[PDB]
Amino acid sequence: LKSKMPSAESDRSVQYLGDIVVNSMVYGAKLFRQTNAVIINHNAVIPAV
Amino acid sequence: LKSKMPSAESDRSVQYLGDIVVNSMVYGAKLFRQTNAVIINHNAVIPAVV
Repeated sequence: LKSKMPSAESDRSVQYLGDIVVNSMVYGAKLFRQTNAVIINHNAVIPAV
Repeated sequence: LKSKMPSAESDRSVQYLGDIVVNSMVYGAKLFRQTNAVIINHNAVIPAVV
């Protein structure tokens, strides 16, 4: 769920004499359908061809 | 003494990603003439009428 695309806001810090830039995003991830995904657990052994 | 009526100033804080608004007022109060005021101390009863 996308509430805010990654965007840049810049401001001036006179007391530090610089530009402060903040890139922000607002989102939420969840499982939509509990039937469309399967996960398989295996090992990292590479068999010999 | 009415030095400054309430006025509001706004600013943007990028560290906290927000808007800061401050409303301020400047004044002073004193008793001018020590003879022009009287205070009456009564109670909060509604008198029995009729």
